[PDB]
Amino acid sequence: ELRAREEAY
Amino acid sequence: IQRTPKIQVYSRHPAENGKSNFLNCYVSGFHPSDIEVDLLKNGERIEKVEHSDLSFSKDWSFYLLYYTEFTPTEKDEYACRVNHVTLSQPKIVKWDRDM
Amino acid sequence: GSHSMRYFYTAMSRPGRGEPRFIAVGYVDDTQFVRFDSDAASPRMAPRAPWIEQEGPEYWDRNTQISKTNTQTYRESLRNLRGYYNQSEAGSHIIQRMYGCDVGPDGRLLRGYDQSAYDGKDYIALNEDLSSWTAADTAAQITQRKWEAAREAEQLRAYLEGLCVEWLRRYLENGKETLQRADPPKTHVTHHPISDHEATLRCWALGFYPAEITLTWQRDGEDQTQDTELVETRPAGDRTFQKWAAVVVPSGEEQRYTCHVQHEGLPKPLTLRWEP
Ligand code: NA
Repeated sequence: ELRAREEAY
Repeated sequence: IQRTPKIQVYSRHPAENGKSNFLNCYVSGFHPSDIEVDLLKNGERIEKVEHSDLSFSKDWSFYLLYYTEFTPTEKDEYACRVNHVTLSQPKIVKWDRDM
Repeated sequence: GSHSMRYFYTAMSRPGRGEPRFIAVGYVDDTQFVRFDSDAASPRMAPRAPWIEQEGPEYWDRNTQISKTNTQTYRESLRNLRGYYNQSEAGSHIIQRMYGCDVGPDGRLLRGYDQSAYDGKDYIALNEDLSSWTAADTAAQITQRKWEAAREAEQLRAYLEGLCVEWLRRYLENGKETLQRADPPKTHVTHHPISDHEATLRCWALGFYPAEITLTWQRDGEDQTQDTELVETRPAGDRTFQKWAAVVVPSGEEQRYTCHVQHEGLPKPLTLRWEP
C-alpha cells in the first residue's frame, strides 16, 4: 500500500 | 556522474539442446536509466523480447532483466548487445554456453 | 524470519520529449508485486504477483490515484531541484526514492526507511528515528526546511508504523505459500583447465529464494576472499536467483579447496569439493 499525500521536494 | 552497465548472459535452466528454455541478459549497475538492449541469434536481433520493470539497487544504480524463450541447439550462437551513454559503441556479450 | 516491503520510485525528465516519466514498483522481500508507469497507454497500478490480484477495486483505484498524483508531484519536484542546482532547462535529470518497512517474525516494526537521490547521488533521507532528516548539501537543505515546515517526517512515521506494517502483514499471509517459503540452492562444482599449471574451480548455486546467500572458497580451511571471483547475484526469471564463485587453483591441489554455501532454504550449510 502506497503512502498518500506526499509533499513536493 | 554516470555508471556503465554490467552484463551477464545466461539461461534460466541448465541448457539442453532441443529443450525449451529462457535466455537472459541481466544489465545492472548503470546510471542513468536509459539503455538499449537487444538479444541476438547468430548476429540478428530477436523480435518481441520482454523485460522487467525498472528498479534500482542500494547504491541507486539501475537493473533490468531482458529475456526470451528459446530452444538452444549446437549451431546457434546467442548474444546480448547493450548501448548506454557511457559506451562509445554497443557492447556485445556472448552467451558462454559452458560454465 | 523477518520481512520487508519497499517501494522504488524513479522520476526522469526528458526536455523536448514530453513531461517527466514516473515509474513506481513495489516489492515484498525479493518479490515484485505491483508496478505503475505514467507512460502506459492507460496508467494504472498493476499486479505483478498472483497473491495481490485478490485485492478489490477500491485498492486498485486508491493506489492508482496516489500514483497519478505522484506523477504530478514529482514533476513539480524535478522543476524545483533543477532550480536548487542552477541547472538549465535542457538536461535530463532523475529523482529516485525508496521507502518502506522491515518487520520481525512477530510482525513488529523493526525499522522504517525513506531515502532519496538526485542524478544518482544521495539527496535527503529520513533518519532511523523517523523524525529528523539528513540533507546531503545546501540544495537538499531547502527540501529539508520545506519538509520540516510541513511536518512531513511525522507523516512518514505515521505511514511507516501504521499502513506499511499492516499491509505488509496482510501480504505475507495472502502470499504465505511463496513469500514465507525459502527455496534452497541447487549446487555443484565445475573444473575448467587453464594451462598445465592451473585450473578454475567454480562453485554454482541455482534456483534459490530469497536472493541472500553466502558462497565462499576456502583453501586449507582459510577464506580465499581476495582470490575469489564472485559474480553478482542474478535473477533466473522464475522468482529464483543464481550465483557462482570461482578460484584459480594449482594443478593437483584441488582437494585443498572447499566451497561453502549458506542459505535460508538449506537444512544445514553445505561444504562442496570438486568430484572428478
Ligand atoms: Na553509447
